[PDB]
Amino acid sequence: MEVIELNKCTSGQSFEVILKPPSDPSLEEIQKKLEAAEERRKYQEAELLKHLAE
Amino acid sequence: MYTFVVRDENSSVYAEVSRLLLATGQWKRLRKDNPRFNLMLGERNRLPFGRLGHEPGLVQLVNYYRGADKLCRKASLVKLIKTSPELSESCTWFPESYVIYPTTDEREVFLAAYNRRREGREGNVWIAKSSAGAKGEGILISSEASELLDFIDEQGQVHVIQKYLEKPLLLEPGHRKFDIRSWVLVDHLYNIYLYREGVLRTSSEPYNSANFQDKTCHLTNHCIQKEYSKNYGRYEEGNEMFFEEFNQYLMDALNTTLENSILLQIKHIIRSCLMCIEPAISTKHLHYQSFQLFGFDFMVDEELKVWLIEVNGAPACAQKLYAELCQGIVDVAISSVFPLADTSIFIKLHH
Amino acid sequence: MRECISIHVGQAGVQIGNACWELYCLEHGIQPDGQMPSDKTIGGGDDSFNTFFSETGAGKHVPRAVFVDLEPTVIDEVRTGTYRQLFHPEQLITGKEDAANNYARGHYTIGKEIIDLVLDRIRKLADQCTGLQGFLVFHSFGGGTGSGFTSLLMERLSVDYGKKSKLEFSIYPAPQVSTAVVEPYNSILTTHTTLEHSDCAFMVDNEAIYDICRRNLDIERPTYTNLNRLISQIVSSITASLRFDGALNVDLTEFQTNLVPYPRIHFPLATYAPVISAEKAYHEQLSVAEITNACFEPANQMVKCDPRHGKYMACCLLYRGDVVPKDVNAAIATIKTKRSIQFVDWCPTGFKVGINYQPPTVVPGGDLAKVQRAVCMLSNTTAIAEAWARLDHKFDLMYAKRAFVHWYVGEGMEEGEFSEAREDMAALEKDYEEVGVD
Amino acid sequence: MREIVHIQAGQCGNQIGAKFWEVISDEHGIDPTGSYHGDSDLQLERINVYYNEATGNKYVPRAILVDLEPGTMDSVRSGPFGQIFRPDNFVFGQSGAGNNWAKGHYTEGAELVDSVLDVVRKESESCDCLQGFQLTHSLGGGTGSGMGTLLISKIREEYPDRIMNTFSVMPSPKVSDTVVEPYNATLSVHQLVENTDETYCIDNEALYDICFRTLKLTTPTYGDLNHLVSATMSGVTTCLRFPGQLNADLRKLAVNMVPFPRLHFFMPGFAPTVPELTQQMFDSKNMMAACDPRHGRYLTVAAIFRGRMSMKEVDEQMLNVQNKNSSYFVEWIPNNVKTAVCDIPPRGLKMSATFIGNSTAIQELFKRISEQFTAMFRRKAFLHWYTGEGMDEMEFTEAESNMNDLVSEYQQYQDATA
Ligand SMILES: Nc1nc2c(ncn2[C@@H]2O[C@H](COP(=O)(O)OP(=O)(O)OP(=O)(O)O)[C@@H](O)[C@H]2O)c(=O)[nH]1
Ligand SMILES: CNCCCOc1cc(F)c(-c2c(Cl)nc3ncnn3c2N[C@@H](C)C(F)(F)F)c(F)c1
Ligand SMILES: Nc1ncnc2c1ncn2[C@@H]1O[C@H](COP(=O)(O)OP(=O)(O)CP(=O)(O)O)[C@@H](O)[C@H]1O
Ligand SMILES: Nc1nc2c(ncn2[C@@H]2O[C@H](COP(=O)(O)OP(=O)(O)O)[C@@H](O)[C@H]2O)c(=O)[nH]1
Ligand SMILES: [Ca+2]
Ligand SMILES: [Ca+2]
Ligand SMILES: [Ca+2]
Ligand SMILES: [Ca+2]
Ligand SMILES: [Mg+2]
Ligand SMILES: [Mg+2]
Repeated sequence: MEVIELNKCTSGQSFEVILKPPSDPSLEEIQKKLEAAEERRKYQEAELLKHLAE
Repeated sequence: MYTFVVRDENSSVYAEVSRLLLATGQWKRLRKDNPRFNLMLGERNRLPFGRLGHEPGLVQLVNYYRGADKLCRKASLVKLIKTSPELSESCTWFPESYVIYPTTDEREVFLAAYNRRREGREGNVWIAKSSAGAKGEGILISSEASELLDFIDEQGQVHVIQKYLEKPLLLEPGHRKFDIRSWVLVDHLYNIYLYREGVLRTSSEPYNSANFQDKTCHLTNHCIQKEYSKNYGRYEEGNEMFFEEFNQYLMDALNTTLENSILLQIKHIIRSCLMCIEPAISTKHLHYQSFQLFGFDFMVDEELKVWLIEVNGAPACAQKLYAELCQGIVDVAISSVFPLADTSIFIKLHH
Repeated sequence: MRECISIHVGQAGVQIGNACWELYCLEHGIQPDGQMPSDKTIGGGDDSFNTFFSETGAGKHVPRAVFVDLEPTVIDEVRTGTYRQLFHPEQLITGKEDAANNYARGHYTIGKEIIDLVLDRIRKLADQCTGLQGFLVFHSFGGGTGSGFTSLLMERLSVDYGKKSKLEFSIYPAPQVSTAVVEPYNSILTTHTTLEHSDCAFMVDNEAIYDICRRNLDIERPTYTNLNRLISQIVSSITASLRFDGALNVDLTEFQTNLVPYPRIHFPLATYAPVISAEKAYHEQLSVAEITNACFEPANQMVKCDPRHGKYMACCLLYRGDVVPKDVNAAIATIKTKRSIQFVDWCPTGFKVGINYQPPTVVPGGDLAKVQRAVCMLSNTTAIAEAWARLDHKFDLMYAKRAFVHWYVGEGMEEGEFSEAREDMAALEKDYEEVGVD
Repeated sequence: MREIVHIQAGQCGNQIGAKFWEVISDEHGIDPTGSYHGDSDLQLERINVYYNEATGNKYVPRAILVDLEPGTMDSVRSGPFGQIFRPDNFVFGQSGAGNNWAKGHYTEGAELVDSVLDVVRKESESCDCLQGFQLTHSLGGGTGSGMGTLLISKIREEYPDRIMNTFSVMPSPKVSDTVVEPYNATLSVHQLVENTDETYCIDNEALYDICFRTLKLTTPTYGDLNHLVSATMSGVTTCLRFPGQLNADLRKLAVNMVPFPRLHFFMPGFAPTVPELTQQMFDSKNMMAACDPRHGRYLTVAAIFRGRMSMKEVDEQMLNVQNKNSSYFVEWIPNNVKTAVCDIPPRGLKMSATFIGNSTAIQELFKRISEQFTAMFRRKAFLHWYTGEGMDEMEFTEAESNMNDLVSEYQQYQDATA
């Protein structure tokens, strides 16, 4: 059980205790997906107001 | 009233426990994925243990212990025994065994001991097994390591090689082989209950050490005695001898009893195996609790030494005993957690 | 000195953030009006606590925090609370109608309308930073804002601050205090969208916090105030290394290098002890070996799982109070003999340990008792995937029938995003299996 | 600051609506003059959801009273609180509807609808952030039935992104005072299927049996029936009117209660220990719609407890009923029963429990109406009175098919497995 890399200071101490060794989207892409979502909503509102107009 | 769900319809034992719980009038069965149960009689493979203990207002119990697989399969049991200090690669009640993979593998170590005893002209008959083989097939017995190492590469699932017990205790009349089956119940408190009634599962043909080809003289499985030899059924019903008869044979033919000669070693092997895993499978501080019924298979040699051959995590009982055992499951493992409205059949192994 | 900015999103994020910031002020001696008598560098400084607090010429200490919600009831409590003078209004952002427990509504519909004012207000905080470490993002999985808007902002922060690190404190949904039936949907969708933008996320299942408050504090019906006060303790003990002198986890980058060898598996399990009721006039104090041993009992974890049936990739022990290294290694060796602690073959079996002599600070009037030694352990164990299996199963049962999906499609999201997000969790559940199972 | 606009149409709608304002006005300590005289200040923290605030701290209900004849509008103005309503919100005609859905929807109600939308628009424009609309009305008459669903449709056109709730008195299984009620109700249901987010189904025969069998009123009146409904409307709107966070606004409640857009018809309940309330609230004899829940399964449920009570006991017994009768809750919607608690109790009681259920058992109500409707429409009985106002037969055929489709949907989910 090694005790390596011990550091000490006024506020506390740190160290490591081995026991056994071993054996993104573009900004433009973001907007184009938020706009395709806004379009799908607008198409749905449109088909509703069209049918309400009928 | 309490609720339970059945998720392994192929369970003889838990089929009748289910029937018993409904006769209660105090238990109601829901169906497979209704999660609002008190008891889960779960499946055998990929049981979703991560989904238990998370239903508010419901103490949930399951009939399997997570991790018991390391004991209840061949490759697992060998490594567990050899790598667990509590059990010791020098373990005396487990036949010298080696895990070997087709095509962490002790094939080089197994041949070391093989030649070590042909150098001493000792018995060199070994057997290979695995948890893909069922219906009594997948297993081969020989005395030439080449025949069994070529036979394992003829496969694709990992098998284990283990020294064949060349000098077994043979019942007379018959000169036949047999293994013993012990059923053990581990409740949610990790109490180890041994069923007072075991079974000797029989071979009905004399034990021929000359040729291993015919595996009706060697493999005591209920499978191969019913189905490939015609003297199945002569000596006892269904090739199942029970303890009171076996106890009288030991006294009459060897001036001893079952308790002294065999059962003490059995109880010792059960304790050692299940207490070595308790830290890793116990559920006494868990958000769900576990019980499980195991079946231990033992071989007895001519010197009345007991050997363990395997542990079965999803065992079947013997038809004469389903009623008694399956209700002991209910009183000790289920109603222990879920009380009902208001002697013993188990031997409690202390620890 | 490098600065960190905390972003609290949604109701859970805000109310947890406000407990943490109250707790930071007590630990550092900062008063409700921002005055810190202990601070001798007036109007500036390079101290470690400055990583979380700015300073004004008038001697006030201002959290490097931004609170954002899509309805004003919660953030108004901050503008009206004990610590109102702490923040300038610019740091508090309100919509007017929330996301209605609908991920697609908080990410797409409303998120697009407000994401950009949020980034300006964040940039206003980053402009005051000489070298910025990254962000600590507090949010819930189940809320519409917590899941929907958070994932949107993470995407943007990965662009405006491509190189800075991002840490999450996520609240995993629990039915006993949950608000909505669709929380499995919002949790799966936000995890999928955020996964490749989070460097390390500490999940807190409200079930576990709830049961601890019931078991160890004798609170028959825990409220959010009870839960948040316990949560802020675990949070504070995790961020202490960034606010106090030390050589362990002094940098948001260290959290990842010490705890996350695999990027996708960046969900460390937190376990905390001791949690003792303050109604006990006194509690015969506990050992280092006992509190340390309590770190391996599932009843103390922030997520109920069984580490015995997985493998560790890293483990950190963060002590607070009267602790010395010899007592720690004594506890570790004795604990390794009685516990099942299996590491992965490709990692060393070891524990990184940090000790802070300042004992834990409690809020006056809270249900937590002043102790003289506490420990928080951070272990990246595959057993945490049990929490994904539970969520994924609930998601599956509802999605087989398309229950509630119309609410998300109605906001402009495609049914495919459901399948896509679930397939990602299917891959994550399986990557956790290749690692920690044979 | 998340305001709701209330609308009441027809005699039934206006009488139920009137006493709903009596109940909640007392709860928020508002007196008939509109001035607050209460004790606690949670009576006013969410007062602006249902009341516009005005001159000199007088709170006016954001209410619009609608009918095609002035009679019932005059009694409301003569009632206890008749004075509290904005007099400009009384929108009424003189002709009436003659128990004819076509008159209310197409001819007599057409002339009056724009005047109502003028009042609605004025209210909505004085809302910091409008939340949605709620309408009270019957479906068996002409005005609340035919004009009520006309208003809904016009409202959805101007406010397509707002929530539309209704409290809808449906035809009863055995009692009826008009011959053409099946035509009126079926036509209105077709409208509600499409144009409301949440409808509470109430019928007078169930309302009555509670009054007589339970409250032991030996001679119940519509006045007694309406007090039951008003007390239930207070219950179902508690979380909207007092500080809470479960089902706090109309959209959140709809997201939690409506798994499929068409299946948004609810069975309300009300009661009257903690184990006592939770037993009653789930009993058949406390539902205000004449459908037995044990003939179906709940897709979702919203329970609301009011008063001072151990939330621990409430949580514990809610879970006991779920786990006790697990067969009556769909297994493919996890945790579909949500409970809220409010400290403010109703007047007269101390602990209340209001129940809102989305059960597939509601199909029985749509099958009763569908059987009555077909019996008449197969022979076109009384149809000339509707086609005489300009309607076409297919408008009935479409209405019958849609409700019949709605019935199959409920059963499709009544049998689904995991
Ligand atoms: N621990 C804790 N959990 C909370 C708190 N507030 C909400 N939650 C949980 O978070 C989930 C609800 O999401 P919220 O954060 O309230 O919703 P939101 O982020 O405001 O998003 P919307 O309101 O839908 O716009 C539920 O699982 C609650 O149990 C809190 O203060 N503390
Ligand atoms: C065992 N199951 C029996 C359920 C009895 O169901 C009910 C419902 C009601 F709504 C009434 C009722 C009332 Cl309460 N007040 C009234 N004022 C004017 N009319 N009117 C009512 N009905 C009209 C049609 C009548 F009187 F002609 F029948 C009623 F009497 C019985
Ligand atoms: N090392 C050994 N020495 C002697 N006999 C052995 C042996 N290993 C196995 N056997 C015999 O071969 C038989 C088959 O072995 P094994 O028990 O493992 O198969 P199996 O897994 O199908 C039993 P079960 O059906 O109960 O699970 C045993 O009944 C045993 O009698
Ligand atoms: N509960 C209740 N129901 C009523 C009342 N008045 C009428 N109804 C019901 O509504 C139907 C008559 O509809 P009504 O409202 O008078 O028609 P409308 O005014 O043209 O909309 C009958 O089925 C009654 O059961 C009332 O005061 N209370
Ligand atoms: Ca300073
Ligand atoms: Ca990045
Ligand atoms: Ca006219
Ligand atoms: Ca006009
Ligand atoms: Mg086997
Ligand atoms: Mg919110």
